[PDB]
Amino acid sequence: QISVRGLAGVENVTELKKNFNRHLHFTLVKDRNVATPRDYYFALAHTVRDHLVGRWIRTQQHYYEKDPKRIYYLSLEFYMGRTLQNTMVNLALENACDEATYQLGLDMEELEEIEEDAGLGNGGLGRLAACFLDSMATLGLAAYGYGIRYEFGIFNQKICGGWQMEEADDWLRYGNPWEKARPEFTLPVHFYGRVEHTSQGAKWVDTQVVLAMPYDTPVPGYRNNVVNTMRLWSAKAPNDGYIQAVLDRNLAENISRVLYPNDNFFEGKELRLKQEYFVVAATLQDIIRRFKSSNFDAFPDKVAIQLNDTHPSLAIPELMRVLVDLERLDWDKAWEVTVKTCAYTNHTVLPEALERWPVHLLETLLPRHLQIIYEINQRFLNRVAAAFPGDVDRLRRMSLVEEGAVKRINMAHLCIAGSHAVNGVARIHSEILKKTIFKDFYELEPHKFQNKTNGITPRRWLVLCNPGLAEIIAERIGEEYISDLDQLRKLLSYVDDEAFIRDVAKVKQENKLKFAAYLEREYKVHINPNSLFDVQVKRIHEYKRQLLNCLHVITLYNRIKKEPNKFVVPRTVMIGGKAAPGYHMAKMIIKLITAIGDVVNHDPVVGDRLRVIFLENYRVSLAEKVIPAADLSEQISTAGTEASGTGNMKFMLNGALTIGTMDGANVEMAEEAGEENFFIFGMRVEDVDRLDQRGYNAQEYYDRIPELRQIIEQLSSGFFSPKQPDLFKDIVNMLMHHDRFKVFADYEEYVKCQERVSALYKNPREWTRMVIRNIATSGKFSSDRTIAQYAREIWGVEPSRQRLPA
Ligand SMILES: O=C(CCc1ccc(-c2ccccc2)cc1)NC(=O)N[C@@H]1O[C@H](CO)[C@@H](O)[C@H](O)[C@H]1O
Ligand SMILES: O=c1[nH]cnc2c1ncn2[C@@H]1O[C@@H](COP(=O)(O)O)[C@@H](O)[C@H]1O
Ligand SMILES: *Cc1c(COP(=O)(O)O)cnc(C)c1O
Repeated sequence: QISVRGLAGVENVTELKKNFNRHLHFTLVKDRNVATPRDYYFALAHTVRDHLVGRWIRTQQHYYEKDPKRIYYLSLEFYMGRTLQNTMVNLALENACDEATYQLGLDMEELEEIEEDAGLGNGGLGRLAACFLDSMATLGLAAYGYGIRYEFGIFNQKICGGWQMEEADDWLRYGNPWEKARPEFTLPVHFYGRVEHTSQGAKWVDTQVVLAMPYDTPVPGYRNNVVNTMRLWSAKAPNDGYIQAVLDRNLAENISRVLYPNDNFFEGKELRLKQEYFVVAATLQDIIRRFKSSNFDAFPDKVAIQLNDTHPSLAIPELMRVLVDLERLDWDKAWEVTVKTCAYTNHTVLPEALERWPVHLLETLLPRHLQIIYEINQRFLNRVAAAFPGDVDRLRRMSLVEEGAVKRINMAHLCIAGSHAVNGVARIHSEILKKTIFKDFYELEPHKFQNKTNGITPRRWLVLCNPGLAEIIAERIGEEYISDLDQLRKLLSYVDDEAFIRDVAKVKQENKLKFAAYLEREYKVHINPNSLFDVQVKRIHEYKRQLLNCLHVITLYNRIKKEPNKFVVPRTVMIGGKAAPGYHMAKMIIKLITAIGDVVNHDPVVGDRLRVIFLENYRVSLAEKVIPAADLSEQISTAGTEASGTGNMKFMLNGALTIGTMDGANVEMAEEAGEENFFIFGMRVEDVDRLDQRGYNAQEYYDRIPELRQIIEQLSSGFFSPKQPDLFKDIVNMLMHHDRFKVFADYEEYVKCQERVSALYKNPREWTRMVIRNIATSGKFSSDRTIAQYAREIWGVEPSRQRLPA
C-alpha cells in the first residue's frame, strides 16, 4: 500500500466488506458459490457508488440554496473511460477497498479490468470534455455536462490480416452501475413541421415529437465532497398495421443509437443533424426550467453555455426561438441575452472538418431555425457593412450563408456571431484563428477572441495510471500537487539527487515490465523490456503523419540490413489508433504498419534490436497502460495542423521525452521545459507557408535523398507485400503527387533528430535528468489551470478549493 492511495482504517474496511456482501446478495442475487469475477466487480462498483450518493444529493441541494451562476458544458462527446478507480481516487477510498477486497480473497486490479470503457467519444475533443468535468468538480464550480447517451460508443477495433475491422461497442450489455435513469424528467423535442405567421408572431406547428429521457452520472471532485452531474439524453418514441406501428418506434429511438466515428471529414448526414438538435433542444429546456425556479435580463448572470466545437451550435438559434417565439421578448433583447450567455471553442483549422450544413436539410428538419439563422445573418452583415463600407468581398466571406451549387450554413460563422467569446485550444492555434480563417471576424470584434490552452486531469493521468510515479513525487514534495500541479516545479531541486534519479528510472522500468507482460498475456506477442519504447498513439490521420514514423522505421531496418554487426540502440516502436470507417487512406496506413511489422519482426538478422507493434483497439483504458510505459512520445503533425494535442501532455506528465514539431501545444511544452530538453525538428508554420507559395514538389526530395528513394522503391516493388506487389500504390502515389502534409519535407530533419534521441538513451543518467526537467515543468498543462482560465475570463465565476461538509 502507498500513501497517495489513502488510509485503510479498520472501521472503513469492515464497513466496505459488509456492504460488498450485501450487494452481492441483495443487488446481484448471487451466492459466493456461483459468483464470477464480473459479479465481484459489480458488487464493488455498487459499494463505491453508495459513497457518492450523500455527497451528490447534498451538492445539488447546495446549488439550489446558494443559487450560483451555473455552467453548462454542451458536447456531443464525453470520452469517460472507466469509472471505478477514478471514483475511489477522488473519494480517497483506494487503499481501503484494496484491503477490503484482499480480506475477501479478491484481487482488486483484476476486478478493475472487467469494467467497460464509457467510449462516448472519438479522441481528443471527447477526452477534453471528460478532463474538464473532473476539473470543474475539483474547482467547486456549479457545472453540468450535457450530451447524448449513445447505445453504441466508438467501435471496437479488431485487426484481421493486418486490416481494421469494426465491431459494435455494446458497452451497456451488462448494465451501467454509474448512471441513474430519470424517466420522470423526460422532455419533448420537435422535428419537421412548418412555420405559421399569426398576428401574434411565428408558430412552429405540425411537428413530429421525440422524447428526451435523461440519465444522470455523478462526477466527483478530488477529495472536496463535491459531486456534479453529467446528464446524457436518450431518445424515446411517444406512446401514440398495429405490429408495424410498434416496430416503427425504432426510427425515433435511432437518434441516440450510435456515435458518429468520422472525425476527419464533414458529411451532411440527416441523422447527425437530428442528434445535434436533440441534445440542444432538451438541454435548453432544462436550463430554462432551472433558471425560472429562481425576467431574462438576469439570464447571462445565472447561466453560461459553452459550445464544444460547432456540434451544439444550434443552441444559438434555439435560445433565440425560445426567447422570441415562446417568451415574447423583442429580437434585440433576446440577441443581447444570447450573445452574453454563449461561448464557442474551436478545435481545428482543416477546411474539410468544418460543419457546413446544406440549407435544404435545415429547411425540412428545422424550418423555424433556418428563418432565425437568415435573420441573424442579415443583421450581422448590416453591422459588417457599416464598419467596412463598400467592402463587398468581406460581406461574401463573412456571411453565415455560403453560396454555390448547394447553399450551406457555415456553423462556425454562426458560433462567432452568436458568442461573446471564441477561443482556440493552444497559443499557436488561437493566433492562426486570428490571422487566417477568422481574420475578418477578428477585425470586426477583436475583444471576442481568446486563447485557452488545453490541459489534462492529473487525477486520471498521473495518480490513477501511474501510482508509482505519484508516490515517489509525494515522498519529496507532499500530496498538494495533485490539485495544484504547478508544485511539480519543486522537483527541479532534485535533478542532481542520485536517489531521485534512481527512483524515477526504477518506476519507468517497472511500468515497462508490467506493459511488456500485458502484451504477452492479452495479445501473445514478445517484446524486449530494455529497448527504447517509442510510442505514437492517437487517431489515424494524414495530418498526424503516422506515415513519417513509418518512413523512419523502414530507415532503421534498412540501416541494420546494410551494417548488421554495428551497434544500434534497441527500439520497440508502437503505433496505435483507430481509423474512421470510410477513410480509405487511414485504413491503408494501418495495413502498412502491420505489413512493416510482418517483415521486421521475423528477420533473424534484426533480432530483438527492432520490433514494430500495432496496438489494437486504442482507447482510454489502453492509454492508461501504455503512456506510463513510454520512453519517447511521437508528436509529429505538420506545423499548423494539430490545434493543440492532449496525448502530448499525458506523456510529458508520465516521464517520456518528446520528439515533435512546433505545432499545437508542443510549442508551449518546449517553452515550459526549455528547448534543450525537447527534441524539436522540422518546418515551422512559416516554413510550411513558404513551401506552399513556391509549390510543394515531393519529387525533389526523392531525387536528392538516396535513403528515401530506397524506401519508395521498396514500397512500389512489393517488398512489404510479396503476394500483392501493388498493394501500397495508393500510398506511394499520394506521397509523390498529392501530399497535403509534406511528409518528405520533414524526413531528413526527423531522421537526424531520432539519432540524437538514440544518443541520449545510451546515457541513462542524462536521459533521466532530462525526464525530471520535463515532469517538473508539466504543471501548466493541468486542466485545473485551463478551467480556472475559462471560469475567470469567459464564464465570470470564481473557482474554489474549499471542501463541502462530508
Ligand atoms: O473528435 C473530433 C471531431 C469528431 C467529429 C465526429 C463527427 C462529426 C460529424 C459531423 C457531421 C456529420 C457527421 C459527423 C464531426 C466531428 N475532434 C477532435 O478530437 N479534435 C481534437 O480536439 C482536441 C481537443 O481540443 C485537440 O487537442 C486536437 O488538436 C483536435 O484535433
Ligand atoms: O421545490 C423544491 N423544493 C426543495 N428542493 C428542491 C426543489 N426543486 C429542486 N430542489 C433541489 O434541487 C434539485 C437538483 O436538481 P435540478 O432540479 O436538476 O436542479 C433536487 O435534487 C433538490 O434537492
Ligand atoms: C488523449 C487521448 C487522445 C488525444 O490524443 P492526441 O495525441 O492529442 O490526438 C485520443 N484518444 C485517447 C483514447 C486519449 O486518451
